[PDB]
Amino acid sequence: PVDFTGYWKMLVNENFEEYLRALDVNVALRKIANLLKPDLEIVQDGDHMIIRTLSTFRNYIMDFQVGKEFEEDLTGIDDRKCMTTVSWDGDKLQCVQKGEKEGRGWTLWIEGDELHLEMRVEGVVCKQVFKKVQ
Ligand SMILES: CC1=C(/C=C/C(C)=C/C=C/C(C)=C\CO)C(C)(C)CCC1
Ligand code: NA
Repeated sequence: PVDFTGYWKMLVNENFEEYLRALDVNVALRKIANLLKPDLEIVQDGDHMIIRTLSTFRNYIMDFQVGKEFEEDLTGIDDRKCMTTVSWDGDKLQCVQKGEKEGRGWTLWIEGDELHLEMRVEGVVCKQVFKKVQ
């Protein structure tokens, strides 16, 4: 497939407020969150991945095996638990987060030297794009 390993800096963040609102994140947390420009630090070995969303407020750590369902604790975000599976879809990663909210998930992929992340919940789409510092 592809190796996502890298320290990726955020260039684009569209519709993040609407995504967090769909997760019932409170006004307070949303206001601060929208100002953050979280980086993604990814380390990967084959089907094992650690994806760290890094900000000056809180970090969120995902540590999983592609293809293998796990209990995802979304502490710090909406503090929900999901039954989550990240799967290969050709060269993209597709994440389905089963739980309270319908259609909750995300898609991660590389186009050239850009890392694209699309986050989804209840028909709301947030678009993020990242690049490494060369
Ligand atoms: C709201 C909120 C945050 C949301 C982080 C999210 C939503 C990360 C999603 C990552 C995905 C979907 C794939 C790679 O792990 C963080 C915790 C930065 C700071 C506290 C506020
Ligand atoms: Na908006």
